[PDB]
Amino acid sequence: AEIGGDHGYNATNIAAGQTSGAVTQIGPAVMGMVRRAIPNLIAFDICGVQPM
Amino acid sequence: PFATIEESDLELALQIAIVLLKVRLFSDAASTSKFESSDSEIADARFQINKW
Repeated sequence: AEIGGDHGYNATNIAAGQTSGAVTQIGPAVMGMVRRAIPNLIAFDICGVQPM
Repeated sequence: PFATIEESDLELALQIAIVLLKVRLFSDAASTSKFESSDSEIADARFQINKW
């Protein structure tokens, strides 16, 4: 009676939407983007700061 | 049926019979008692979805 079915928990199918029953999904959602943090700077005042 | 019909092809020979009143299309409604005896094989409807 038209089971929902699900992806085989195989990343190849889950992104494409390949399902096991009916109603193949449009695609995955978007939970956001994460990016590597910017390293901080060490203050330059330790050495002489003479603008040339 | 198919006695006076000499056509070899099964499909066409069947088609000849429909016009000549030999056979009858049975697309027809069901008698009321068919869905009440608590043993009622009720036809199912299926759907599928594919993505292009």
